[PDB]
Amino acid sequence: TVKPNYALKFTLAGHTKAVSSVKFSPNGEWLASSSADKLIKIWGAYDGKFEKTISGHKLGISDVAWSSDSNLLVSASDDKTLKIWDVSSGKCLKTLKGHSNYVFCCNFNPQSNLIVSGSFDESVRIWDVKTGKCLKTLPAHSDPVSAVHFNRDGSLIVSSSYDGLCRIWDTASGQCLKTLIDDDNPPVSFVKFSPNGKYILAATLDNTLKLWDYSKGKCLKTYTGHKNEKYCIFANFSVTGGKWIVSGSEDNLVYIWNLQTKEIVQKLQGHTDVVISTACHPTENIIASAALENDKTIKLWKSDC
Amino acid sequence: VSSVPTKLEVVAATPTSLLISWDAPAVTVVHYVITYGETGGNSPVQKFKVPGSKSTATISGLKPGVDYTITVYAYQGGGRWHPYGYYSPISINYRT
Repeated sequence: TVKPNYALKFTLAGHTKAVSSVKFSPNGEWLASSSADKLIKIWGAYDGKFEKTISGHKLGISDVAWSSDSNLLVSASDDKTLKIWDVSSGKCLKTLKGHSNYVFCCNFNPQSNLIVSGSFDESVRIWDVKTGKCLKTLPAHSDPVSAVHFNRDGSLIVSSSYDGLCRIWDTASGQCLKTLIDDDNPPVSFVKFSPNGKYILAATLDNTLKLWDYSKGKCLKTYTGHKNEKYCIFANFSVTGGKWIVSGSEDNLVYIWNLQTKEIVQKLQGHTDVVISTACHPTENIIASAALENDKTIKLWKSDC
Repeated sequence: VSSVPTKLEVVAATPTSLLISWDAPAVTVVHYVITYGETGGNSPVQKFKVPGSKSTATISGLKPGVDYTITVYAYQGGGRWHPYGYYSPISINYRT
């Protein structure tokens, strides 16, 4: 019945190589973007006009994340380090060292005093924002870590890895509260808490997205139709309007599902390469999507629903 | 056929262990995965990891007199832009 009508409004060009991750700022004013060209770029969330090029990393960047006040940024790079940036100045505050291998993902806690990171060293590290000190190193997985994310109060961490595991961690103690397993054990490429922090959206490299309850280890919804077997693609909850599931795909399309009926309601066409990242605006029905090497651009989409 | 690594062989051996080695490719490996089990056996396969910096390994805890299938996977890692996976593996058979 009710479907969204997302429409291309802007194409954000300027990145030299493949774009890896796009994230909206909490205040909904800005949009950050990480790429394989070792750069981070800031854009206007509403008109998509370029604002600032921020650099420092010696190798490509796979993920970027905002602080709660939209004043800071953190980046996960292949130079085995993370770097905290002041968005206003675009300068390296602190550089987080200790991962010993490719840093793949990163996130702030809602208090923005902690930073979680996942790397190819099969570990999850909890960093201290003001000091840059690594507070804890979680031996989370036995394969590259694909995603890390806090919950609404920042009391929990969720992690995913190519070992096919999804682990929920107690932020305070660093202990593992629960492990979500699949008997087939396909690689989990992305995990994310729901806005209410009661559910977990997990992506596996068998072209499948699943909505998890994590109080009980029970799968509620299952979303298919898209293509995902090789890349770690971001997925999102769309709550600002209708309740949708948004995700990039390997057939260069942005798939949108109905969260309840699990049906595909829209497929955004326009990208030239695999859509690796998707992001939803905090207050507006706006979707930001980015693609790989054959499509070094970012696209903004707006809907009335 | 093409495979990474190449020239997988048995350097030395005991009745219950194997010393294997291979050519370290010009391209650098993030880490190796070495799987081994009984040749044609229904029993599942044991596996462990090896850093892409070293090109040798020792497989212990084997049974004497039985055919074993050794397989080495060479994973190439990187950022989100490159898909994480392995080149075509290489396999050899050996009787302890």
